[PDB]
Amino acid sequence: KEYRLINCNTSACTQACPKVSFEPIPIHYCAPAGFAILKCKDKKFNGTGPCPS
Amino acid sequence: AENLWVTVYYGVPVWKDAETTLFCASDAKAKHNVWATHACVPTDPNPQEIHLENVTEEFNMWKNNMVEQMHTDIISLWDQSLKPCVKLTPLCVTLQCTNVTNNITDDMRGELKNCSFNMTTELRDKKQKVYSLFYRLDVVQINNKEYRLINCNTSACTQACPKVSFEPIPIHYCAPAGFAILKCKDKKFNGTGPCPSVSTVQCTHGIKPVVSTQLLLNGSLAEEEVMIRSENITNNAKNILVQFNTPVQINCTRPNNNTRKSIRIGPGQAFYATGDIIGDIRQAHCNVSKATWNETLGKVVKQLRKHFGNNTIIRFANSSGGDLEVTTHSFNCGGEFFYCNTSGLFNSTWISNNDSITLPCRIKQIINMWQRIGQCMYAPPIQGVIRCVSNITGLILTRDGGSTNSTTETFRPGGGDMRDNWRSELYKYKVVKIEPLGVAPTRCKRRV
Amino acid sequence: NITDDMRGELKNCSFNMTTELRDKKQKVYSLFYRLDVVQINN
Amino acid sequence: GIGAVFLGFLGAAGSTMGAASMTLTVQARNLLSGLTVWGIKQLQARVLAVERYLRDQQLLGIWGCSGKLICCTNVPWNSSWSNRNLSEIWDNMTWLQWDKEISNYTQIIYGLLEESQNQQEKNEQDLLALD
Amino acid sequence: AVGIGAVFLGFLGAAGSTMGAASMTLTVQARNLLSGLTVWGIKQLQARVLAVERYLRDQQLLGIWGCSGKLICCTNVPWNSSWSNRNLSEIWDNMTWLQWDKEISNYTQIIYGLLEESQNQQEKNEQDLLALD
Amino acid sequence: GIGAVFLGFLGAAGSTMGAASMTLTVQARNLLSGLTVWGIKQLQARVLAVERYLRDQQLLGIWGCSGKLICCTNVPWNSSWSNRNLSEIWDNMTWLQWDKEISNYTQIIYGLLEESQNQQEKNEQDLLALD
Ligand SMILES: *[C@@H]1O[C@H](CO)[C@@H](O[C@@H]2O[C@H](CO)[C@@H](O[C@@H]3O[C@H](CO)[C@@H](O)[C@H](O[C@H]4O[C@H](CO)[C@@H](O)[C@H](O)[C@@H]4O[C@H]4O[C@H](CO)[C@@H](O)[C@H](O)[C@@H]4O)[C@@H]3O)[C@H](O)[C@H]2NC(C)=O)[C@H](O)[C@H]1NC(C)=O
Ligand SMILES: *[C@@H]1O[C@H](CO)[C@@H](O[C@@H]2O[C@H](CO)[C@@H](O)[C@H](O)[C@H]2NC(C)=O)[C@H](O)[C@H]1NC(C)=O
Ligand SMILES: *[C@@H]1O[C@H](CO)[C@@H](O[C@@H]2O[C@H](CO)[C@@H](O)[C@H](O)[C@H]2NC(C)=O)[C@H](O)[C@H]1NC(C)=O
Ligand SMILES: *[C@@H]1O[C@H](CO)[C@@H](O[C@@H]2O[C@H](CO)[C@@H](O)[C@H](O)[C@H]2NC(C)=O)[C@H](O)[C@H]1NC(C)=O
Ligand SMILES: *[C@@H]1O[C@H](CO)[C@@H](O[C@@H]2O[C@H](CO)[C@@H](O)[C@H](O)[C@H]2NC(C)=O)[C@H](O)[C@H]1NC(C)=O
Ligand SMILES: *[C@@H]1O[C@H](CO)[C@@H](O[C@@H]2O[C@H](CO)[C@@H](O)[C@H](O)[C@H]2NC(C)=O)[C@H](O)[C@H]1NC(C)=O
Ligand SMILES: *[C@@H]1O[C@H](CO)[C@@H](O[C@@H]2O[C@H](CO)[C@@H](O)[C@H](O)[C@H]2NC(C)=O)[C@H](O)[C@H]1NC(C)=O
Ligand SMILES: *[C@@H]1O[C@H](CO)[C@@H](O[C@@H]2O[C@H](CO)[C@@H](O)[C@H](O)[C@H]2NC(C)=O)[C@H](O)[C@H]1NC(C)=O
Ligand SMILES: *[C@@H]1O[C@H](CO)[C@@H](O[C@@H]2O[C@H](CO)[C@@H](O)[C@H](O)[C@H]2NC(C)=O)[C@H](O)[C@H]1NC(C)=O
Ligand SMILES: *[C@@H]1O[C@H](CO)[C@@H](O[C@@H]2O[C@H](CO)[C@@H](O)[C@H](O)[C@H]2NC(C)=O)[C@H](O)[C@H]1NC(C)=O
Ligand SMILES: *[C@@H]1O[C@H](CO)[C@@H](O[C@@H]2O[C@H](CO)[C@@H](O)[C@H](O)[C@H]2NC(C)=O)[C@H](O)[C@H]1NC(C)=O
Ligand SMILES: *[C@@H]1O[C@H](CO)[C@@H](O[C@@H]2O[C@H](CO)[C@@H](O)[C@H](O)[C@H]2NC(C)=O)[C@H](O)[C@H]1NC(C)=O
Ligand SMILES: *[C@@H]1O[C@H](CO)[C@@H](O[C@@H]2O[C@H](CO)[C@@H](O)[C@H](O)[C@H]2NC(C)=O)[C@H](O)[C@H]1NC(C)=O
Ligand SMILES: *[C@@H]1O[C@H](CO)[C@@H](O[C@@H]2O[C@H](CO)[C@@H](O)[C@H](O)[C@H]2NC(C)=O)[C@H](O)[C@H]1NC(C)=O
Ligand SMILES: *[C@@H]1O[C@H](CO)[C@@H](O[C@@H]2O[C@H](CO)[C@@H](O)[C@H](O)[C@H]2NC(C)=O)[C@H](O)[C@H]1NC(C)=O
Ligand SMILES: *[C@@H]1O[C@H](CO)[C@@H](O[C@@H]2O[C@H](CO)[C@@H](O)[C@H](O)[C@H]2NC(C)=O)[C@H](O)[C@H]1NC(C)=O
Ligand SMILES: *[C@@H]1O[C@H](CO)[C@@H](O)[C@H](O)[C@H]1NC(C)=O
Ligand SMILES: *[C@@H]1O[C@H](CO)[C@@H](O)[C@H](O)[C@H]1NC(C)=O
Ligand SMILES: *[C@@H]1O[C@H](CO)[C@@H](O)[C@H](O)[C@H]1NC(C)=O
Ligand SMILES: *[C@@H]1O[C@H](CO)[C@@H](O)[C@H](O)[C@H]1NC(C)=O
Ligand SMILES: *[C@@H]1O[C@H](CO)[C@@H](O)[C@H](O)[C@H]1NC(C)=O
Ligand SMILES: *[C@@H]1O[C@H](CO)[C@@H](O)[C@H](O)[C@H]1NC(C)=O
Ligand SMILES: *[C@@H]1O[C@H](CO)[C@@H](O)[C@H](O)[C@H]1NC(C)=O
Repeated sequence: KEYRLINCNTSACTQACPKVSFEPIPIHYCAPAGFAILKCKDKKFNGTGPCPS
Repeated sequence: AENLWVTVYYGVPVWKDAETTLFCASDAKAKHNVWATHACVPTDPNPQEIHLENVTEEFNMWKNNMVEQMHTDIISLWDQSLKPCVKLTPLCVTLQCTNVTNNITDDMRGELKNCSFNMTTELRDKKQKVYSLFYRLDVVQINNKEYRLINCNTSACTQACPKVSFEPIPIHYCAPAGFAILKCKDKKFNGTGPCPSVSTVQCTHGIKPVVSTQLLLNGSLAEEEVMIRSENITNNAKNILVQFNTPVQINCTRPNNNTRKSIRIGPGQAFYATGDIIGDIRQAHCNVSKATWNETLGKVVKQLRKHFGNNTIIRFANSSGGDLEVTTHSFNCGGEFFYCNTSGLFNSTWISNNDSITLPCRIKQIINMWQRIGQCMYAPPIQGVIRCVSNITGLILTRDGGSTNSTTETFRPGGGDMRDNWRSELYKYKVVKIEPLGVAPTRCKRRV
Repeated sequence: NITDDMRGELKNCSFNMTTELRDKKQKVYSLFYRLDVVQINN
Repeated sequence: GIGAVFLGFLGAAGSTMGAASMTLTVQARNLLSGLTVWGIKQLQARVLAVERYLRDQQLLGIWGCSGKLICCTNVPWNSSWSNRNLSEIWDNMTWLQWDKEISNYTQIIYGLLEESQNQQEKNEQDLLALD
Repeated sequence: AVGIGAVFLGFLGAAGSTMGAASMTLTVQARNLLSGLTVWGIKQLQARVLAVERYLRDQQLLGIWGCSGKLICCTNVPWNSSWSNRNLSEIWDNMTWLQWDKEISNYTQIIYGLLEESQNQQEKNEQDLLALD
Repeated sequence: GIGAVFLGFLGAAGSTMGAASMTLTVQARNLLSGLTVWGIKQLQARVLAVERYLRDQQLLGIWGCSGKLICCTNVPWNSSWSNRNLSEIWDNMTWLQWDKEISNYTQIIYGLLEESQNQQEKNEQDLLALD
């Protein structure tokens, strides 16, 4: 019963640092001065077309 | 009435010689490249060039900082491209090499070695007995017989990524806002002295970073006549740069039908070894038409007699000596690095009063670019036959110090510094720094 | 030729070390101060 | 009349100071817009351009010439700086030639301009106090 | 400009309002055009450089037009009817700045050059006038 | 002054506000001039200098004091901010001492200046539209 790691013929895996946490922390994407982010407040927006609000 | 006052003018057309960090621009029409082009700003499809009437500017082709900056940028791009590629540390192992004698011509006898060695497998506890074909220039006998790679006592070669192309792509060196690039439009400019016809541009023309030693390939041609440019023509220790008005076509090929072997030397790491050549083995060579070469050499001699007397005998001899990188016309023919023996090109004597020239070339795979030590690169073999056609745009000649009433001048090819390749292109450009603020006397006085 | 105050300070250490070739090893020796080496447990 | 053959960046660099003074906006408008190895050079170039433009603008501002192409000052011209006539400066000289002349005296002129502007501001403040 | 009886003033607040109404809220937009190794640090540096560049791009244009330090600046450049033939009421009461930008976009560069030339001419004329004292 | 022993950056930091007000240009002219992480850190420092200068200039502009070293305003002085006499401010204390005193009331004054400039701009616009 001879085995090998799945990745041995594609790449060498980098062990994740145990201290580092994978928990998703919220990220707010901010635009620089002179740029603005427009938010579509329409409650029935389907992702495309004009946004009245 | 006679009292003058200081008046401040903003935007006056004044400039000063300056050195800045020029950035690159590339044509949109132009998968990855050594000279990273996806990171270059797209060029303006309709470049703007302003003719500076009445302006006479002093250019210095030899103290131009756009050349050293280009050299540094080229080296940095080379290193960046090589950073993610495979490091051939395991390849430094004893090789049991035997001659290749299967359908070899007499000229290519002993030039290729058939080497077998133990190489690391994807598993750290298993080894594979593989074999590869190595050029004699790449292997050194340890002392059928035991060999080792040339670089094994200097550094570990970094294999060039097979998907990264070495083909030179034009690079436009743009200047930051507040700086300008002045172009010398004079057609008889000799690199130094005032240029009576000057225009300002924001980016230079597409300059291909072609790397060659003795012959300038794929460069820009002179508009009227062959131009001989040297920092000090009298001095024999300073190289002479020759620019042809018409190109000389050179056909270079590696006839061998090479086969590429992918040897997996580790997890996700592959060593691309030469397999077996399908067919006969014949030398690599370059062809230049005898008639065209003789015409260009005659033009070069005619233009050289201007600086070296009207009756002095001009004779061309081959390179004096040194390593293969300076005594041969080195270039890169689409992945493969050639080293051609330009002894038939420079062999003649010119008095005051159909066929082809075949240059026998040698190929190498361990390349020490930029004359650096401890940093070698392994060029993977290119499958199939190789053939490229280029134009000999210029030459880099050197003169011998013949004293004792020497009525003859001997010029021989010389490469070495790669800056001279860039200098042949960035000779009409200089960076200046704009000074929009000016003060002059006027009868005007401020109102209180 | 050591003084009584330098007894045991310097250790004459012999070991196998890698060569320029991945498949060849060389037996070399070096002098290491006692503050640099730790006994594993002549 | 307004019949320029063509106006371009530094196009008047060879013209006389008087003629080149009618194309100030041509140069003034190209002073702001004419990681990978190429990615850092571009950022440095952008920052450098901004710095140079702001240096020039600050020098203009502390002289009282803010937002002006041709600004007149209260600093009398010293014959030591240049003894040439007005006619032979604005009709027989280019700004490039002039710059190479008033270069050993540029800092003196800048200091005089700053001092004069400060004195003007103080005097204006004093006068407004009376009102 | 001082918002007497304004429901609320905010950045781009009068984006859907008419040009006449939106012209009284310029201060609202003007004051927000400058204020508002790791992967994030590089992005923040690039954002700061972009903000400075964009602010100075408009500030330079204002400076070379003689409108430095002004939100509404009258000029000496007559309005060419070819650029837009709409009545004054048809512009300042039945149109928004967003709509206007889409109409005179083709003629923006022509106007800018005219403004620069007019400012240069004004500066030269002022110099000549002051030289007579 | 008209004749000064020496003018240097922050040289008048110890002089009274009246005397230190004649050397504003000295400080104003030094507020702007002075691959790896070192390059990035240098770039951050230079960008920070540019941003601070631009913020100061914008603050001056929104108060109507664009391109002026000394600018008079329409905002009256509230004695709550400071009850000191005019002579005892401009001839008996330094700018550093003054700043420490009105530090609390600085933002109030800035807001008042901005709103006053807004009122002045409205008055200008209304008068212009009247004609
Ligand atoms: C001076 O300039 C001239 C022309 O400007 C140069 O001559 C050109 O040289 C280039 C490169 O040598 C050459 O382009 C190659 O042409 C080959 C024949 O058409 C192509 O087969 C080759 O494509 C392969 O290599 C590319 C390298 O990036 C790969 O991107 C490409 O995908 C191809 O590789 C794939 O396909 C092959 C074959 O199927 C396969 O074996 C591979 O494994 C891979 O899957 C290049 O396109 C031009 O054709 C030449 N032009 C002319 C007119 O001759 C000359 O080199 C310059 N001189 C100097 C010194 O720089
Ligand atoms: C790495 O190894 C895995 C497993 O040996 C390969 O995956 C198999 O590839 C074969 C190719 O013929 C297929 O028939 C199997 O169905 C695959 N199985 C699984 C579980 O993937 C993989 O292709 C190898 N990768 C490389 C690059 O060699
Ligand atoms: C280089 O040498 C290898 C052997 O080391 C040759 O490959 C062998 O050739 C023989 C005879 O043709 C075969 O029987 C073997 O099966 C081949 N493989 C091995 C692993 O031995 C190879 O042909 C030689 N190449 C050249 C150009 O001479
Ligand atoms: C095999 O390769 C060796 C190593 O390159 C060469 O041996 C030389 O052969 C030439 C011709 O006689 C002579 O210079 C010497 O006898 C050998 N020694 C060298 C070059 O140092 C040759 O290419 C081949 N020789 C044989 C016997 O196969
Ligand atoms: C590659 O490895 C093989 C075996 O690992 C080597 O063959 C050994 O050579 C030594 C030389 O004295 C012998 O003592 C062993 O008995 C051999 N072992 C075998 C054949 O299994 C070989 O020398 C190595 N080098 C190569 C192939 O170039
Ligand atoms: C690496 O090895 C090569 C070849 O063995 C060395 O090159 C030789 O160096 C000696 C120095 O004693 C010279 O006498 C020879 O003429 C050289 N021959 C060739 C073909 O280069 C090289 O010096 C070695 N490099 C290092 C750093 O040890
Ligand atoms: C160009 O090179 C020549 C020769 O090297 C220089 O002339 C030499 O100048 C040195 C300096 O005094 C003298 O010692 C030599 O005797 C001169 N030789 C000849 C043949 O004239 C010349 O100065 C160089 N030109 C420049 C501009 O540096
Ligand atoms: C370079 O020139 C040589 C000589 O003309 C070419 O070699 C000839 O090739 C033809 C076929 O194309 C043969 O019929 C001749 O016998 C060859 N002559 C010799 C002396 O070998 C060669 O093909 C040319 N190569 C390039 C790349 O131009
Ligand atoms: C170099 O050799 C390869 C391998 O034989 C040749 O590629 C083959 O060419 C034949 C010609 O009809 C095709 O049928 C095969 O499909 C090709 N691929 C193989 C065999 O894998 C190639 O043509 C040769 N190039 C030359 C001689 O210039
Ligand atoms: C270099 O190669 C080119 C082709 O790549 C040669 O040009 C061909 O020359 C032959 C022989 O006269 C003509 O029949 C062809 O029509 C030519 N084709 C093209 C596209 O030019 C050229 O002659 C070669 N030059 C040298 C010096 O070898
Ligand atoms: C340059 O050309 C000469 C003659 O055409 C070649 O011949 C050698 O010249 C050297 C003198 O530098 C002599 O020491 C040798 O005895 C000559 N013969 C040989 C076989 O080398 C010379 O090799 C050529 N050199 C280069 C670098 O091309
Ligand atoms: C470059 O080529 C020339 C000839 O084309 C070589 O000179 C010949 O060298 C061989 C031995 O290498 C001698 O037998 C000939 O007598 C030489 N002929 C002439 C005319 O010199 C020269 O050696 C080559 N350069 C190298 C190999 O570096
Ligand atoms: C350099 O040029 C000379 C003169 O043309 C060549 O010498 C002649 O070469 C031909 C070609 O085989 C011979 O038939 C003559 O006998 C040679 N005459 C001599 C040596 O006096 C010489 O071969 C050339 N060297 C190169 C091309 O390396
Ligand atoms: C090398 O020289 C040839 C010949 O001068 C150049 O080919 C010319 O290319 C231009 C534009 O591509 C055409 O308008 C000409 O008609 C071509 N000339 C001929 C004779 O066909 C070629 O562009 C030059 N550069 C390279 C890289 O080969
Ligand atoms: C040889 O070196 C060892 C290591 O320092 C010493 O031997 C003893 O080591 C222990 C552990 O540090 C000490 O407590 C003893 O004092 C050391 N001496 C003796 C006599 O045990 C000592 O320097 C040398 N001992 C020899 C040569 O026997
Ligand atoms: C270095 O390596 C050698 C050989 O690999 C070691 O010597 C061997 O040691 C083992 C037991 O450790 C013995 O069974 C062998 O007979 C020894 N062989 C030889 C040739 O000595 C040695 O112990 C290693 N360490 C050092 C410091 O040399
Ligand atoms: C280049 O031309 C200048 C004159 O413009 C001359 O002084 C100089 O010597 C020339 N350099 C050469 C021929 O190498
Ligand atoms: C080139 O021209 C020279 C001078 O006429 C001549 O000596 C030489 O033989 C020519 N080259 C040839 C014919 O290959
Ligand atoms: C050199 O010879 C050429 C031959 O055309 C001639 O035009 C030129 O004047 C001569 N130069 C001299 C003699 O200095
Ligand atoms: C300017 O100063 C330099 C250095 O002191 C001197 O060489 C030059 O002659 C001076 N020129 C003028 C015009 O003052
Ligand atoms: C603006 O120019 C474009 C391109 O010529 C044209 O298609 C468009 O209709 C023009 N719009 C106006 C309002 O002139
Ligand atoms: C001054 O400010 C205080 C609050 O600190 C306020 O109560 C008072 O009314 C203000 N007086 C004037 C004249 O502004
Ligand atoms: C400013 O406020 C602090 C408390 O926030 C107070 O301690 C200090 O005395 C005040 N300074 C004055 C009123 O000058």
